[PDB]
Amino acid sequence: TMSVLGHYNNFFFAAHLLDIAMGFKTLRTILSSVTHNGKQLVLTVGLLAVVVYLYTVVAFNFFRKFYNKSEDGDTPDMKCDDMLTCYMFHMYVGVRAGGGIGDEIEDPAGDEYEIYRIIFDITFFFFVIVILLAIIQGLIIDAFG
Amino acid sequence: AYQQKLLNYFARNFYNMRMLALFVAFAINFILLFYKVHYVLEESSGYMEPTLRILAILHTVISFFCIIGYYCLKVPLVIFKREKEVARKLEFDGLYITEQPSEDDIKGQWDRLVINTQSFPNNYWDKFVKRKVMDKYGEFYGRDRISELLGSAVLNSIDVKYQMWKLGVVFTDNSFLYLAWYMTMSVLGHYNNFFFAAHLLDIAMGFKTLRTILSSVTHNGKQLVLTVGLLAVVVYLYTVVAFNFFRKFYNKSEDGDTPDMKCDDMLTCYMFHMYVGVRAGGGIGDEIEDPAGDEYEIYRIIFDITFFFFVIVILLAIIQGLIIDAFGELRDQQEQVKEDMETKCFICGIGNDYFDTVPHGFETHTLQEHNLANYLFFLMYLINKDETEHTGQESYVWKMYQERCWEFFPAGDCFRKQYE
Amino acid sequence: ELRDQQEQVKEDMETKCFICGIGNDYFDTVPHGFETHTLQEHNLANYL
Amino acid sequence: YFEISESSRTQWEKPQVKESKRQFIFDVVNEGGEKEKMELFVNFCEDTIFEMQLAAQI
Ligand SMILES: [Ca+2]
Ligand SMILES: [Zn+2]
Ligand SMILES: [Zn+2]
Repeated sequence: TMSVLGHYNNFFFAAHLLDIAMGFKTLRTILSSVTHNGKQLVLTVGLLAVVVYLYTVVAFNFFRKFYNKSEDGDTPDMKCDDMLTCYMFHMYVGVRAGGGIGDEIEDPAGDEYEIYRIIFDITFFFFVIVILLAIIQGLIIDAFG
Repeated sequence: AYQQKLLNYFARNFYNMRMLALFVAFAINFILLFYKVHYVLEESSGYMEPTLRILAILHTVISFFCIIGYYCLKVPLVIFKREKEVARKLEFDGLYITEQPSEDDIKGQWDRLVINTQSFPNNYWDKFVKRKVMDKYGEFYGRDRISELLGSAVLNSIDVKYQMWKLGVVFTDNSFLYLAWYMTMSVLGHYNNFFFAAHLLDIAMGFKTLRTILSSVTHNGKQLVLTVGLLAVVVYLYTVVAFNFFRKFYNKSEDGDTPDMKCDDMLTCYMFHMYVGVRAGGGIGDEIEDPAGDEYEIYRIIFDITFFFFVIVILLAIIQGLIIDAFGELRDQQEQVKEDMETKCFICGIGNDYFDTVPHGFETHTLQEHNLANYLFFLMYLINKDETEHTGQESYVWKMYQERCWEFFPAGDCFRKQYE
Repeated sequence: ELRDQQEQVKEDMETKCFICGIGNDYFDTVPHGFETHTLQEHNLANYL
Repeated sequence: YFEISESSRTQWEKPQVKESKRQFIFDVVNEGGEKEKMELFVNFCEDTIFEMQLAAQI
C-alpha cells in the first residue's frame, strides 16, 4: 500500500526507506535494544509532561508578568495568561531549550519575586537535567547490557 | 450494625475506590488548564464550571472512605504486629522487667504506656502472657510490683489510654499520613484551585510500574545530596578569585552609559554564577566581558577552561552513575531473585542437581517436598487443632513452636538424600 | 568497578571461611554451623 | 501429612497477598540472618494467616 500511493504522488514515496528496519539484520539488534524496553519508556515522558504542567501553573499564578514574547511592549506585547498556551510555550521552548529556563524569561535584576524566580530556574534546571538524562541513559545503556 | 455491615462494604471496595480517585483528578486538572480576576470559559457543553463545583466536592468525599476502609484494613494488621512484637518481646527479654528502653527507641517507649492497659492484648489472642511473665519473671520479683505494673455509658467505658496509645502508632505509618496528606490536599485546593493539582502527585504511588523508576534513585539519594553539596562550594571557591582578580569582567551592563552593574558587592557575584553559569551549560566563556587584549586575559583564558571541565566532569559524574550505576543494581536485584528460585530449594536450599537427578523432580520437589505455602496451610491447621487431640507430631512441633525454636526444619538435609 | 569491589568483599565473607577458606556447604551441612564455625573454629580476631 | 481446608485456600489465592509474599521473597534473598531467616519467615506466616482471618470475615 506504500507502493501504490507514493507512486501515485512522490512526495510520499520515500517511506519505503523504512524497510531498512527489517533490512540489515545487523541493525535489528539496535532497535530491539529499545523496542524491548518501550513499555517503560512512555511512562517517563508521561511523567515528564505533567511535572512541567505542575511547573507552569505557579508562574502562571506568580510570575506571569515575566512572560513576554514581546518586542519592547510597543509591539502587540504578548503575555502567557490565556486559556492554555503558557504551558504549551514551556514544553515547546523550555524543553527544546536545553540551556535551562533562565535563558528566555523576562530577565530580572531587582525584584524580590526574583528570589523566587532565582530558585525557579534552578530546581527546574535539574528537572531538566536529572529528569531527561535519567530517562534516556538507562534507556540507552541499561537497555544495552 | 448495618453501618458496620456497610463498613465492610468499603473494606470490600478499596482499591477500585482507590483507582478511581485519580480518575477524578485528571479531568480535574485537565480543565484546570482551561482557565484564562481569574476567568474560566466554556467551549462545548452548557454548564462546565458548575460541574467543577460538583467535582471538587466529589473528589474530596472519595478521598474520605478510601482511608476508612484502609483504617479497617491495614491498621488492624499493623497494630497487630506491634502488638505481636511486645508480647513476643516482654516474654523474651522483659525490657520492662529488666532493660527499661533507653533514651532512644521511641517505639517501645511509646509502648511504655500501653503495658498497663487492662484490655491490652486485643488482637494477639494470648492474654495470659500478661500474667504468665508475672509467673515467669514476676516470680523473681513482687507480684504486686508487677501487678500494678501490669494488672450513653459508652462515653466512659473504653480502654481510654489504649486508643490514646494507639494513635501514636497509627501516625507512624507514612501511607496513612500520605493519605491524610492527600485528604489535606483535598480540602484547600478545593477551597482554591490554584492548588488542587498536586493530587496528580499520586501517580507516584500510582502505577506500580513507575515505582521501579523512583526507587532506582530514591534508594540512592543519600549519596546524591553530597554531590551538589560539593557543587555549590567549589563555585563558591571559583567565584572569589574573579571577585579578587577579574571583577572588572563582570557586566550585566548595557554599554556603561546605563546604570552599569558590576559583581563586587556583598554577595551576588557568586549568586550570579550559580544562577547563570550553571544554567548556562555552554561554559562560562559565553557571558564574561569578552576579552581581546588583556594579559589578565591569559588567566581568564585558563579560567573558563578548567571551569569548563568543572562544569563537564562534575555534573556528568554526578548524574550519570546516578542515572546508570543506580540502574544496574536494580537490573541485578531483579535478577537476584532468579537464582535460588531456580537453583536450590528455598527450604532445604540444596540445588537443582539432586532433585533433578530425578527427571522433572525438582519442580515437584519444590511442589511436594517443600511447596512452601503448604506450611502456612499447615500452621493454620494445628492452630485450629486441639492440643489434647494432637498427634505425636502435632504435639511435637507445637512444643517446638511454643518456644520459637525451629530446629525441626529440614535445613539442608532433605529426605531422599539419605535413602536408596 | 567500585560497585563490584564493594560487592567483592561479600563472597568469601559469605561463602568460604577466611582461614580454612572452604565453603558454606560443609559448615552449614550442620544446621546454623558455618556462622559458629566462623565464630568458634576460625573467629579470626581470637588469633589476635 | 495433614489436612488442608478449602476455605483457607480461598483466602490464600489473592494476588494482593501473593504479591506480599513476592516482595517478602525479594526482601529475604536480600538482607537477613539465615538462622533467623526462618524465624522472620515464621512471623511472616503468622501475620499472613491472621490476615486471612481478616479476609475471612468479608
Ligand atoms: Ca489425644
Ligand atoms: Zn527444601
Ligand atoms: Zn577456616
